[PDB]
Amino acid sequence: QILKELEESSFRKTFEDYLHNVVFVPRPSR
Amino acid sequence: FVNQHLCGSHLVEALYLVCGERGFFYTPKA
Amino acid sequence: GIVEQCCTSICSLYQLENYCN
Amino acid sequence: CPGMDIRNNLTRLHELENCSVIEGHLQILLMFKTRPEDFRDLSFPKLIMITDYLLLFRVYGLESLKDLFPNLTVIRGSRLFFNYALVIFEMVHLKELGLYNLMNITRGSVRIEKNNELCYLATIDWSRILDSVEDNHIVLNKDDNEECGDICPGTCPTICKSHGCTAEGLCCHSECLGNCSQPDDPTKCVACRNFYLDGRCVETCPPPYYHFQDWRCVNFSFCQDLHHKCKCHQYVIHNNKCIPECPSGYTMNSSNLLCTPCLGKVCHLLEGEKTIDSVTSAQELRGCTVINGSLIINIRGGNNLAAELEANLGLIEEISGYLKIRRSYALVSLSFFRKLRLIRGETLEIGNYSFYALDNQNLRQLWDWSKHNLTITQGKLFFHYNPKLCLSEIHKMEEVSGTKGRQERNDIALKTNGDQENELLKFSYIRTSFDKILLRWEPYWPPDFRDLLGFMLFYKEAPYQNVVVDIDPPLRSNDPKSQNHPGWLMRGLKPWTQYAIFVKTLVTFSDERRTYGAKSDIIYVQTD
Amino acid sequence: HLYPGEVCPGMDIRNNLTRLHELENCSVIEGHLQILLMFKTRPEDFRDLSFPKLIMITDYLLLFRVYGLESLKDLFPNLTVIRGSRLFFNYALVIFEMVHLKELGLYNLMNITRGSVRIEKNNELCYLATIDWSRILDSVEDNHIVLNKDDNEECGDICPGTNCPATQFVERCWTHSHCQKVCPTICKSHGCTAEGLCCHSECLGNCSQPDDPTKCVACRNFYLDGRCVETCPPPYYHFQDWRCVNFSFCQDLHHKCKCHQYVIHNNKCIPECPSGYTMNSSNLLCTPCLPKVCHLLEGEKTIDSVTSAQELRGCTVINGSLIINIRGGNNLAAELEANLGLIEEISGYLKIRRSYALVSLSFFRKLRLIRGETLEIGNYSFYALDNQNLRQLWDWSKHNLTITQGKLFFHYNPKLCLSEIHKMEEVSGTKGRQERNDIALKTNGDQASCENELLKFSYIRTSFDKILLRWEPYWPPDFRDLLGFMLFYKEAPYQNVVVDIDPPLRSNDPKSQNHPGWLMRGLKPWTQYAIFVKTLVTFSDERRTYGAKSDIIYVQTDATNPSVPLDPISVSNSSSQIILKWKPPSDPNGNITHYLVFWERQAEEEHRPFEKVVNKESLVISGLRHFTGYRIELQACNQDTPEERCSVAAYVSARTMPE
Repeated sequence: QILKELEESSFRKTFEDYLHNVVFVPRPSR
Repeated sequence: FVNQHLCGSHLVEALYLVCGERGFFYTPKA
Repeated sequence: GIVEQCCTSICSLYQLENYCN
Repeated sequence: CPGMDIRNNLTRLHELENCSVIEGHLQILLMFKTRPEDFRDLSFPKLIMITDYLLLFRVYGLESLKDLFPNLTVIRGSRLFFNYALVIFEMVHLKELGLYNLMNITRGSVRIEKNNELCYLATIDWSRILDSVEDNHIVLNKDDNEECGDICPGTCPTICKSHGCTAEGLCCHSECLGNCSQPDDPTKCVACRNFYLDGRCVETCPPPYYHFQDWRCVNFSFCQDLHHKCKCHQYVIHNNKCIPECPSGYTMNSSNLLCTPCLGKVCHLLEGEKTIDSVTSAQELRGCTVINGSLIINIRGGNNLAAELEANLGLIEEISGYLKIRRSYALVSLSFFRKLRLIRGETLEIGNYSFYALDNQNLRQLWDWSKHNLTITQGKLFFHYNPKLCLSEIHKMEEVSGTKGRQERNDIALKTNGDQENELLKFSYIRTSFDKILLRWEPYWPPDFRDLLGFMLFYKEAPYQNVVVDIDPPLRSNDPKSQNHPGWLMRGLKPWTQYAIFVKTLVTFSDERRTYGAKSDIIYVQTD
Repeated sequence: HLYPGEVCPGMDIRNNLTRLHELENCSVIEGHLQILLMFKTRPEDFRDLSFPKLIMITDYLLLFRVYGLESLKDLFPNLTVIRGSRLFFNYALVIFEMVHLKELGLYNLMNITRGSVRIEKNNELCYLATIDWSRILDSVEDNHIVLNKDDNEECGDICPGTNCPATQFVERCWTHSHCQKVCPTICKSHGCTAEGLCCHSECLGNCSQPDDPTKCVACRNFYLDGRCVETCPPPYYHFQDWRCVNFSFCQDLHHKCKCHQYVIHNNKCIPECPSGYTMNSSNLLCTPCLPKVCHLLEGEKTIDSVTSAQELRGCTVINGSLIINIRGGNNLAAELEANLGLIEEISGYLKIRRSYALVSLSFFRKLRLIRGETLEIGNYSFYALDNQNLRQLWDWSKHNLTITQGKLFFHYNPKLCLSEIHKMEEVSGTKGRQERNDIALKTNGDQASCENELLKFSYIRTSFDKILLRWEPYWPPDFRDLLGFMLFYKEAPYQNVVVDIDPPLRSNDPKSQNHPGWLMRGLKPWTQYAIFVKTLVTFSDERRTYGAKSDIIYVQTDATNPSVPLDPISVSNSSSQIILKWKPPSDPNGNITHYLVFWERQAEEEHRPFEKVVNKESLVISGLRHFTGYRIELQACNQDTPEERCSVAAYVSARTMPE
């Protein structure tokens, strides 16, 4: 019953990162 | 510096502080 | 970038200034 | 109207003066100083349809959206962020919907998260609007931290399948979708099923209109503009469709940019690398051939996109560098590569590999190797933690690529790959009772019978046929005439009792392709 | 007479009968006879196999899963006396799991000096109660005749009878021509001669001349120098309960194994010493321990189960090596320690391979010498492979160890830190011995948590049933890695020694009490508890942020009101005396300071005549009316001076005796 909880908790955590990754990038053009 | 791993809201409202109230430009072709 | 530098690493303020305007 | 991107101030928001239809997205965020009074004096209810998606993020003051766009009706879902036409996220003050007029997400789902003020959920169905209801992830809200008495704001027939109904319920036009201002009227559709042309809903473009971006119909002059204004995607025309690019094997026309067949599509990667994760990543390089670089993949899902994977997937058969896959949990096969025969591996997956495989748990198929061949120019094979892919297919892929002499010891994880076979031993003698079962069953012998370790009889009760004992090997030494049918007696059985019983074989792995051994059939035996 | 031909020892034969022909000229088996493990033999294999020359088997006859063998009159048509010098489960005839064995054919089995008869799982065996064991045995109370064909009554056991002495009103016979040597009541067990006179008081079964200790056929207990003697005096010694031997018997057989080198205790010539002894080899008089050396056969033994582990129970020294593939079993490390945790020394190497489900080897606390005399190949005195769940060798600060020779095979055991290796490198003292990937570093310690820090309690509150705790919020660098807090309580008043708690709100730290909390609810009062928490963090695909864990704490419960004074029995043994007796409360909850007794007359705030019973479980109530109804109240107390903590009432009634 373990690893099903291992994935999504990290995978929902994984979800949140690339949407953060398209936040910081357009701040420099410079 | 807040010598900490800025992750999520710790990173978020730091950026709302540091980029401030201009924030930055999220202008796709500009 | 900042998810590798502020969350995975720890940034500077200038790296936050690098990701200012 | 195109997709818009507003941050840090409400200034660019009144640019929405007359937009009746969005052909694009919307990404508005980072508004903490905004107030609920800042949104009461704000609406653009001309808007009916969005193609792609919406972003919602940390906009404060914001409480409901029936004020802004009570007339928004359809998300086409034409671009999906991680297969979402919407994620609502970290939305403080955001209390309710009132948005009854949204009718069809034709494509995609909605992930709902951290919207700590949300109510008004239960009385509205998902199969009505969302074709797929399962991929929604709705969490971390006021109604979730259970406080909301979810009603409709108000507290179409099924034959109106996609065309929907008008106000009185009559099914709309074949080219309507969702609603019609007059029942069964392409002109007086609310929305178009397939194309929009000239205040009406059509399916195809009557000529000279090109079937342009699957909802409309533009003449030759219009697409001709789209090329020349980049002097950005200079568009081309093929198959009565103005499109950004010709697909693979195609050559432009100098005159009308017809994607004519070549006389013998380089998707040169940014940085020589696409790290591949998503539906959002999947729309990008659809129909390519040349992968001028290496690729990294982590897709640990479970909502298996395998078909719509294969839609915007491999018409490639070339990789200039290596390949990488780590922790891609979800998928079972790799057959969906329609062309794939060559990887160079000139850029080495480190460990001097052409390839990387790690934590790929559900994978069972590489290919039908008889159908789908394989060629590796340079590099070895990192094969690790893939518990549903046997060493057989590995040694096939060693052989089909021909690189069997390249790889080294535990480049291929010898244990964690395939641990979760050809023969089947049969019960050469069966004895039953009301309380006992004695069996003799066929002798398996490996060539090196030093390697033979045991016979593993899985048994359990099963009156249904919807379906754990080691048994010793007999003495080989020769077998012209020997009952090396080994025996084991079941002893603790109740009268009139049904089991699922099957043997399996246990040997020692030699470092060759594994001499497999047997199971037995799942036999169903009832006592007296 | 009684000794015609060869005097042979015992024989044990398996899977072929080329070797059973050796009992042709063998007239005597000085030992036992076991024909076993013959699933390929047939009835044809034993018909042309007949030995009337073999007469006496001193210990027993054993049979064990011989297919095909049907009768012993086909094999040995004259089997008569089994002296029982050695006994299997105290049996002198062990017939175990004989398929196809149709009868005994023991029409002339007459005497057994010592033992009983084991007949088990012999699905074909008849002629068992007919060959009456009471006429053969001294003690048929210990016989084992079960699971046979004679038991489930289907045997057509026919007697030869379709001047023998008679005792229904029926005599007993052995053949058509063999009456039993039946002696009268005054001849108890010594046997008797041809005319029927009683022999000496030392004979057995038969004798040649009466009233003479030199003339027995078998002796009752003892024998020395042409005469069945009463005892074995010095300088001679007792031997095997049918004879006496001297010192040079016992001395020289002690020296011939240079194996049960014979020793001496209580004027005997015994093979090995009795309990708590380590011999003086000179006089061999069972010297006291100054220990169980278990030399394994061919220097090795593979242990893979508890049944394979119970075989060497109580060992200390191993003059040999071990092989280990123990992957499961019930009551592991407790059955395994009581058998094998006692083991201190190993001469040879050690092998462990693929031993899966085991987590801690701390229970071999004795195992502190490894000589490495036999070596695991690759110049190892040690082998460890694929031992997956193993996370503790030992507390090496606790367990010291000597490994004399060899290197250390450390391979594919993915749940142990290299520090425990570097502990074992240091504490066993072999750090400079191991060569290149004797220790496969990258195949070990890669699938287990390594919570390097400690969880520490910012707040502790207790009660009798409730313990409120606040402790350290651990935070990984990316705090999303923290997945839980894993409180593993278990009840332990001893300090020689399961709840998971979610992560709190990280969310801030100017002054953020994200000290996580736990209150317990169902706890036993006055009760101490091995409780230990651990941070649950995420194993990264890279270096995992390790985490913390609390120490095994031991917090005793508070002392509250004691339980009911158990069994109030008020017995009116007089007109004025009533003896009230009881048991202590099941929950003292604090040290029981005293007990309280009230009593009250039944008619036919106020003071009742009362009694504080201090640390006593009984009371006589005196000064009472004759034959009068009383109501008696009983309480217990676990606190005596400050505002007492006492039990509930235990009501009982007694009426005194009349006049």
